[PDB]
Amino acid sequence: MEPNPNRQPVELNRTSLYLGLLLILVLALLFSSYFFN
Amino acid sequence: ANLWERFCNWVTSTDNRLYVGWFGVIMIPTLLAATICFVIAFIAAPPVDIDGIREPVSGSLLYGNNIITGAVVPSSNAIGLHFYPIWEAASLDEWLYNGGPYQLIIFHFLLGASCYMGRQWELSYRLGMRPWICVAYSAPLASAFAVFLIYPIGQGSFSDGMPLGISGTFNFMIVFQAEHNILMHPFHQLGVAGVFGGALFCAMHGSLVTSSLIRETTETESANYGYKFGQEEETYNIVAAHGYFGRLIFQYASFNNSRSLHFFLAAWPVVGVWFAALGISTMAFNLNGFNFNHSVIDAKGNVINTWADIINRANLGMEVMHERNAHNFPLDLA
Amino acid sequence: METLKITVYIVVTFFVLLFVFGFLSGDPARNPKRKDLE
Amino acid sequence: VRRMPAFFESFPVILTDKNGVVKADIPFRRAESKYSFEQQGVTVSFYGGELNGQTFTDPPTVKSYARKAIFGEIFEFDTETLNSDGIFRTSPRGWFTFAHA
Amino acid sequence: LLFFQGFHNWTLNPFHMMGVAGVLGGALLCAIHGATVENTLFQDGEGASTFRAFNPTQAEETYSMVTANRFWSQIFGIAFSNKRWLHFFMLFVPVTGLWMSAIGVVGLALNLRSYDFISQEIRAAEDPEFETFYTKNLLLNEGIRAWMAPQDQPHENFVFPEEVLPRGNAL
Amino acid sequence: MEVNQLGLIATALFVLVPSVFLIILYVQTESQQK
Amino acid sequence: MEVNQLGLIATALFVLVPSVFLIILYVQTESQQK
Amino acid sequence: AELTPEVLTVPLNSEGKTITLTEKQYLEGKRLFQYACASCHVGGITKTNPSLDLRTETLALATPPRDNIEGLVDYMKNPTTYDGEQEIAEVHPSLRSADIFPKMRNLTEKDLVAIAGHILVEPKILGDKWGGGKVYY
Amino acid sequence: TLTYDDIVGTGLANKCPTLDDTARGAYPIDSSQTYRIARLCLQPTTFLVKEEPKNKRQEAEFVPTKLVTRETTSLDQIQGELKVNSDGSLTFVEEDGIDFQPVTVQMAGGERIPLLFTVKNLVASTQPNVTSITTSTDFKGEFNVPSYRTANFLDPKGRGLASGYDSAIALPQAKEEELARANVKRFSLTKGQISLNVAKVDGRTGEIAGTFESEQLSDDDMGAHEPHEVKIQGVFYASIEPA
Amino acid sequence: ELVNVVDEKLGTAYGEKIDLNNTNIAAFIQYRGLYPTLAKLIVKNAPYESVEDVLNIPGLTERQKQILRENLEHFTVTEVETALVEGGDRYNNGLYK
Amino acid sequence: METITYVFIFACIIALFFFAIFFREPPRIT
Amino acid sequence: KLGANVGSAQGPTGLGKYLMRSPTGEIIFGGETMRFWDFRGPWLEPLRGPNGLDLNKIKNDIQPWQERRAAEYMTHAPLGSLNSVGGVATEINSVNFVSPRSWLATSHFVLAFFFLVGHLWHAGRARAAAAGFEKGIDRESEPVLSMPSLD
Ligand code: CLA
Ligand code: CLA
Ligand code: CLA
Ligand SMILES: CCCCCCCCCCCCCCCC(=O)OC[C@H](CO[C@@H]1O[C@H](CS(=O)(=O)O)[C@@H](O)[C@H](O)[C@H]1O)OC(=O)CCCCCCCCCCCCCCC
Ligand SMILES: CCCCCCCCCCCCCCCC(=O)OC[C@H](COP(=O)(O)OC[C@@H](O)CO)OC(=O)CCCCCCCCCCCCCCC
Ligand SMILES: CCCCCCCCCCCCCCCC(=O)OC[C@H](COP(=O)(O)OC[C@@H](O)CO)OC(=O)CCCCCCCCCCCCCCC
Ligand SMILES: CCCCCCCCCCCCCCCC(=O)OC[C@H](COP(=O)(O)OC[C@@H](O)CO)OC(=O)CCCCCCCCCCCCCCC
Ligand code: HEM
Ligand SMILES: CCCCCCCCCCCCO[C@@H]1O[C@H](CO)[C@@H](O[C@H]2O[C@H](CO)[C@@H](O)[C@H](O)[C@H]2O)[C@H](O)[C@H]1O
Ligand SMILES: CCCCCCCCCCCCO[C@@H]1O[C@H](CO)[C@@H](O[C@H]2O[C@H](CO)[C@@H](O)[C@H](O)[C@H]2O)[C@H](O)[C@H]1O
Ligand SMILES: CCCCCCCS[C@@H]1O[C@H](CO)[C@@H](O)[C@H](O)[C@H]1O
Ligand SMILES: CCCCCCCS[C@@H]1O[C@H](CO)[C@@H](O)[C@H](O)[C@H]1O
Ligand code: OEY
Ligand SMILES: [Ca+2]
Ligand SMILES: [Ca+2]
Ligand SMILES: [Cl-]
Ligand SMILES: [Cl-]
Ligand SMILES: [Cl-]
Ligand SMILES: [Fe+2]
Repeated sequence: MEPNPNRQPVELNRTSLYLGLLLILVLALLFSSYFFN
Repeated sequence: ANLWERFCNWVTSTDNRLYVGWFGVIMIPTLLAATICFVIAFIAAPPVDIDGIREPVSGSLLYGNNIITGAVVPSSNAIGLHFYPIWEAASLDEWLYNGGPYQLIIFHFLLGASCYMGRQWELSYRLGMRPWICVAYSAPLASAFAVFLIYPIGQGSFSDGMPLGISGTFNFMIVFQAEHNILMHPFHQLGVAGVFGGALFCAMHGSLVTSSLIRETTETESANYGYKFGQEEETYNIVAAHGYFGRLIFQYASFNNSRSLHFFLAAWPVVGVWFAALGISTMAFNLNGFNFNHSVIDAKGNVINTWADIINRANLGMEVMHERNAHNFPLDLA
Repeated sequence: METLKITVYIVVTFFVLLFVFGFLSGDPARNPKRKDLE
Repeated sequence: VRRMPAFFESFPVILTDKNGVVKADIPFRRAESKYSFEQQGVTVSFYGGELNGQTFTDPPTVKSYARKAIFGEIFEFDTETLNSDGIFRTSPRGWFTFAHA
Repeated sequence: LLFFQGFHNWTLNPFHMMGVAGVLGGALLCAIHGATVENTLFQDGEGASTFRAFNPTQAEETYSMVTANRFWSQIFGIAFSNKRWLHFFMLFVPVTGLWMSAIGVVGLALNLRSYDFISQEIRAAEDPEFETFYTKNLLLNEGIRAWMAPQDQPHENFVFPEEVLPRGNAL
Repeated sequence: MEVNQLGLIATALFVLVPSVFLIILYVQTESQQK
Repeated sequence: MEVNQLGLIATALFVLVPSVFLIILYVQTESQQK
Repeated sequence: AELTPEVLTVPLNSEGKTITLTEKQYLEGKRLFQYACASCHVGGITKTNPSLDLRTETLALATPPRDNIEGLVDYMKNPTTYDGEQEIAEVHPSLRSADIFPKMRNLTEKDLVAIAGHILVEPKILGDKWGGGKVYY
Repeated sequence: TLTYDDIVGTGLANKCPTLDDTARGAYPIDSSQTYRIARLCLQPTTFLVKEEPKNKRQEAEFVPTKLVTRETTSLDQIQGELKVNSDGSLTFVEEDGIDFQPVTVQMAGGERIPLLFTVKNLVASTQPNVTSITTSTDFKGEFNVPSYRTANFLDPKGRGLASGYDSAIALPQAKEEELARANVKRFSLTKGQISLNVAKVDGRTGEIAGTFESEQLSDDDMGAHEPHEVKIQGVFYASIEPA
Repeated sequence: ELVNVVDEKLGTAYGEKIDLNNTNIAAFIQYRGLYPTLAKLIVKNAPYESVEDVLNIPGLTERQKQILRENLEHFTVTEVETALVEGGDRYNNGLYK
Repeated sequence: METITYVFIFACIIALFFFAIFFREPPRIT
Repeated sequence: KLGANVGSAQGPTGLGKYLMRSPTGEIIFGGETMRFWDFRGPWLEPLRGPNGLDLNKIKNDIQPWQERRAAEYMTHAPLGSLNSVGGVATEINSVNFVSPRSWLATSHFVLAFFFLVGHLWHAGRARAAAAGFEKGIDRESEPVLSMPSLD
């Protein structure tokens, strides 16, 4: 099949990885008490 | 080129991602029906009176089973070998209570797999290949026929057909051993020689060819990149492989001819499994394994047990316990 | 149930007919070599 | 009471005299039973522990304690605290041996 | 074999199951590979017996990997395309199977069995209408143990009076 | 304590799914041609 | 039924951790040049 | 152990007299039992009525007593119910019903004797196995 | 005048004989002659199960159910004494026959109700002064309902009453009190009531037919749970003849 | 409260002798002259308030009355147990060898 | 939740069949 | 004979111990043999009436020869070992018997199966021989190489 010209590479730099993991982990630390109830 | 012509060209086309073919025109719908009914029954079917004694057995996930205990349960002993399609029942509820799903699934499956075999022939012919792959497949297929159709015919009921589940398969095996002593039957023994042997030779061929791959790669890449799909040259040193194997045993137990070797690889498990299938299919008519119960007697007449007699004691355990509420008379004649 | 039965019969007869007339439609010639196989 | 060997997940209840002759049991089939606790008037008396000095004569209780007797010495258990299911589990001796083999 | 069924419920053990999959899968690979090579052979001689048309020192593959790949891709949906991977996999499956079965047996040395499903037992104990193939098989096992143990384990001096032997109706 | 029994799987997936999303994006970014 | 209460999280992590390991490896492979 | 004269010695009648069988007698008895009886009586039980067996104590409590040679020979000529009340030649193999049970047709007095001897000697050898059924296999 | 081969597989074997619309006469009863029922047949057409409400003070209704055990439900070849009592009434005393059928019906939502549909040991009498059996005649009486399973029956863990384990062996160290009701099998024996309403009489042949309604308890799984109340409605056939 | 009535009956004379009111008919093979004729008559005309009531079965021969008298000592009677007499179990109780 | 787990895993396996067949890396001849 | 009323004897499951109904109503033998109610034979057919087995004929009309024959057949069931030990697999040595029906059925199943295999063998081979590739694929004209890629 002919290649799609709309494709683009995706990026996540290391700082974004760290920020994202902080957000996820802290949101988890916050919400877990409520999930356990 | 009218519509029928184009249709035939498409059905028999060598360009479809999955070959359809005329065998496929039967295979596809029957296999779809069998699969769909199977998944639904395995998930949600209510319990089934397998032995026709109003003692329903639960097979589905929603009714208390896991993957290991679950089964689609064989149809009721009260039905026997009677044809029980949905439309013979007064309702779907009746149909389910009596194990109708089992009959629908195994009949569609047997038809479908038969056509699958046919289809292997068919595509081999469209591609200019030699024809006998399908003959290799006749061995597992014959086995399926043995446990789903022939044994029920021999014993007079689909309720004795192998259940469509893991633990159900074990149940089938144990009861089979109780009633036919299949371990002492030479056809089952040949079957074992076939699958043990198949496994052995599988590992053997695999490891020898692997062991004589010609060096085409470095240490930091997979040896497999050393072979390119469609390449004309053989990817390993069959002379080296042969040399190894001949020194391991002696020079002449080894196959230097790859065609004979590969034929042997096909023939050993296919024939072994053919005999396994024939084992089940003849024990279907109660020609059972060897019976050496009390075969050794001393000078007075005391029985001197052999391992055959211990096997007999285990078989007795199985016999007396199986289908504990189903027998009213002293002999289990089917 | 009567409707289900008739339906399944029609379906089955259909596919079986496809099979039989299909294999009757010059099938020996549908191979990549010799076709004059009659 | 005949003791349960390790091999057996379940074991019958059979009582013999000192010489090993069968004197009582719990029958599976009742119709031709000769050794039932009721027929043989089996009683159980306790010495030591919580039931010291006590004797039981009603067949259900005698049978219950016999059932326990196939496990060796008989103990009172708290099964509610951990919601215990009544099914034997191995010790760290077992688990260690397994992992390391 | 029968002992391991009756006492260990060995068929229920996922390690035995992996063993079975490796062995039967091995036999399957042996058969299917053999047949495939024998049915995608190049015509390399005039004989109707095709075995003579092979030479050990030949450089050429004796069968068509390309035709084999098309065939299995169209029949089964997927196919080998790498011969080296094919043969390594043929090593890998039965070898891995046997190794798993060995692990299970090591468990059985300690009676560390896959004997029961506790949920099944709790339900069945409370509910005399609940039946599955699993509980049916346990009844078979109980039969095996009772009827086979006196002669099979003579050193135990088992005496099981007739009345304690587990038996279904009539049999 | 009589906590909610789904709490554990809830917290575990809540952490793991998006974290894994990020790790996948990061690793495939690193491996792109420098 | 009275199933083991850790069966769910055990099964979930059994699937997810190695599946995710593989997805990471695969995607960073595709994103490499050539 | 061996098949001694003492093992081969069995009651001849209700009055206490014994007969001592030859090894040949015992073996022919086994063979005739297999030929004409084992289809129902294998191992000393009775497949078409398991309540009645071929144990010696059972035969002894039969009417008339069947726990001796003459009693058994008589049975094989004119079988009765356990209580002696009904002649059952019509549904049980005997010289009397050899027209409908043809495997009895060429049986001689000596043959009946030898069979009777097998039935009395066999439990002396096998013990509880004789008439014991599968429990004792 | 049908044969077995006319009948086999049709479903007709589970149906009771019928009488024409012409059979509306009267069968004379001679007080001096002795009588018997040579054949009583009962063909259930409907199985109703009384619901079990939650508030226990609401009127409970009998609801329709789906038969799931096929055409295996009818009682037949039942025979017995037909007594002529002091007051002119008749009394049928059941003596023998295929006088029971296990039946499983299914309730809306899936619940299955097994029952032992039966008229075992039926005794049933008419009104007084039945000089001739007519379409105004009826029979009311009672019968026995023994346990749906008999004593040898083993549950899926091998427990039973006259046989089987007496304990939950898969739970060797569980407490037994909470399992008593499942471990200790019990044999039910209760009563059922039935009315036979004569709709048709052939006075020449002494044949009668009509409708019945019977009430009885269902399976209780040998004391593991409470039975349900069941109401069975159908048709009956009977051949009266002087013994 | 919950009691297995069969086990319970094993602690009565039903576990010591032939109960004319409950025991399965095969038991009558234990003593000379009782099976099948008298066994049938006895099981058919049960239950009995006492063992000697067995002597009053209609149609008994004088010889049969004698034999019965010889065996009264091996007999007992207890209350009819539904679980032992339903299902035609006195004639066939599911036990063979 | 056990049933949901079993069925989930199964469903994923079928999905995988779909991708492994129709979205396989195409074999190419050199 | 012992006094049982076999029409009314409830078996342990709730079905009749001796007699029950087929799924379409006919009166048939109970126990496992419920599967075999389609059986017909000259020794049993006199006991049969319009609705199946007839309770009255059973009570009154069973002849000695019928009992004989039923007993003979019950004890010559087609079950037996390969070394001709008669009966079920757990039976002890004593009877030398395997039914002719077992010998004939098994032998001809094996023969029929292998002949199905022979059919596939010679059918496929005849197709490939008539088409010209039974000896293999021609290297210089390999059909798959002139077909478009599947993907
Ligand atoms: C390939 C298509 C196909 C085939 C071959 C079958 C086959 C079957 N179906 Mg299935 N089914 C299918 C698709 C198919 N099905 C589809 C798409 C659906 C969804 C609607 C179903 C839904 C379904 C249900 C709900 C049931 C079945 C059942 C059955 C079984 C009974 C069929 C029957 O009684 O017809 C009989 C047909 C006739 C009497 C007329 C046939 C006319 C032709 C000309 C006769 C030729 C036949 C002869 C042998 C020659 C063969 C050719 C040979 C030379 C190669 C049979 C196994 C039943 C079952 O499983 O019972 C257990 C059942 O209950 N099917
Ligand atoms: C579908 C059917 C099936 C299949 C395919 C299997 C497969 C297997 N079973 Mg299982 N089994 C089954 C059903 C099945 N089983 C059932 C229903 C039960 C009842 C519960 C069992 C009970 C059972 C037990 C008790 C055991 C197995 C074991 C095995 C494994 C044995 C592998 C082997 O080759 O050992 C063969 C032996 C070897 C490979 C050792 C080396 C042998 C040397 C090299 C031989 C040298 C020979 C030498 C030249 C001498 C020859 C002389 C000549 C005269 C003979 C294999 C995975 C075994 C296992 O799990 O082991 C870990 C095992 O112990 N099974
Ligand atoms: C239809 C074929 C057939 C059948 C059903 C029978 C049946 C019987 N024969 Mg007869 N017989 C046959 C053919 C047959 N025979 C042949 C071909 C011969 C010449 C050898 C004989 C000569 C013969 C004699 C001398 C005697 C019998 C006897 C018997 C009886 C006992 C059988 C026995 O114990 O075997 C034992 C079981 C075996 C030997 C099993 C053999 C397993 C085979 C080899 C498997 C083969 C499968 C397949 C063909 C292999 C294909 C290979 C594959 C790679 C393609 C039985 C009634 C006996 C009897 O009782 O007579 C009164 C007896 O004394 N037969
Ligand atoms: C509750 C019950 C509900 C069930 C409902 C199920 C009905 C589904 C009908 C949906 C119709 C569309 C689906 C097509 C998808 C597809 O496969 O196309 C894939 C290709 C592409 O089509 C090719 O496509 C080409 C172009 S195009 O892409 O179509 O435009 C075209 O030129 C060419 O002819 C064509 O072959 O089609 C083919 O290769 C030929 C047909 C293959 C048929 C496969 C059936 C498999 C049966 C398996 C049975 C066992 C199942 C269990 C196994 C887990
Ligand atoms: C049911 C189906 C479930 C599907 C699961 C889907 C999961 C997806 C989860 C996405 C998470 C996104 C994380 C992106 C994280 C991230 O990439 O940030 C950095 C990013 C920088 O973007 P740039 O434009 O610089 O792009 C650089 C690229 O490398 C990014 O791809 O900014 C944003 O993404 C915008 C949102 C910022 C939000 C950041 C907040 C961080 C603050 C810390 C808070 C915690 C501490 C508080 C203490 C009080
Ligand atoms: C003839 C006996 C039938 C059973 C064995 C048949 C061997 C082939 C069956 C396996 C098929 C596998 C899938 C097809 C695999 C495949 O495609 O094979 C192909 C292979 C080679 O084919 P060719 O075309 O070169 O030769 C076959 C014909 O074309 C004739 O030249 O076939 C053979 O070698 C046939 C040889 C049979 C000669 C007789 C064999 C005797 C075997 C004896 C076994 C007895 C064992 C008893 C128990 C111990
Ligand atoms: C009518 C159509 C019938 C087809 C039905 C569906 C077929 C499904 C076939 C498997 C698809 C998934 C393949 C994944 C894996 C995959 O994509 O294979 C791809 C792989 C391609 O091999 P190549 O030689 O091209 O790969 C070489 C190099 O790429 C390796 O580095 O094929 C194999 O390795 C064959 C051996 C595995 C064969 C495994 C078969 C498994 C059967 C099912 C087992 C699970 C059953 C669970 C039941 C709940
Ligand atoms: C073979 C010739 C043969 C002999 C010998 C034999 C003996 C026998 C005896 C001694 C009895 C009485 C047992 C006792 O008193 O305890 C007896 C009873 C029965 N048998 Fe028999 N028998 C021989 C052959 C056969 C055969 C072939 C059958 C099967 C058809 C058969 C069956 C029976 C039956 C039934 C009884 C019990 C009869 C009754 O009391 O009603 N026998 N046998
Ligand atoms: C038991 C029933 C007995 C009934 C009597 C027997 C009569 C049998 C008659 C069979 C008729 C077969 O008729 C057959 O039809 C198909 C479809 O058009 C033809 O097929 C032909 O046309 C199609 C469509 O253009 C082409 O794709 C094909 O290549 C070509 O061969 C066959 O060449 C023809 O021979
Ligand atoms: C259970 C929860 C799990 C969550 C899973 C989430 C899945 C996320 C999938 C992300 C897909 C990544 O998509 C991937 O992008 C890279 C670039 O970024 C592409 O890579 C492409 O670009 C790069 C850079 O120009 C080139 O070097 C490369 O040769 C080219 O193919 C891959 O071809 C594509 O596969
Ligand atoms: C009639 C019942 C008599 C009571 C005696 C029972 C045996 S002892 C009993 O065993 C239980 C395990 O089964 C323990 O949980 C419990 O602590 C203990 O009291
Ligand atoms: C795609 C849906 C197919 C699955 C349908 C399952 C059967 S339907 C199911 O049946 C149960 C028992 O009768 C009822 O309890 C339940 O309420 C009902 O939903
Ligand atoms: O083995 Mn045993 O034998 Ca063939 O039937 Mn008789 O009991 Mn039952 O129906 Mn499944 O199972
Ligand atoms: Ca608890
Ligand atoms: Ca009226
Ligand atoms: Cl079972
Ligand atoms: Cl039976
Ligand atoms: Cl005894
Ligand atoms: Fe190879």
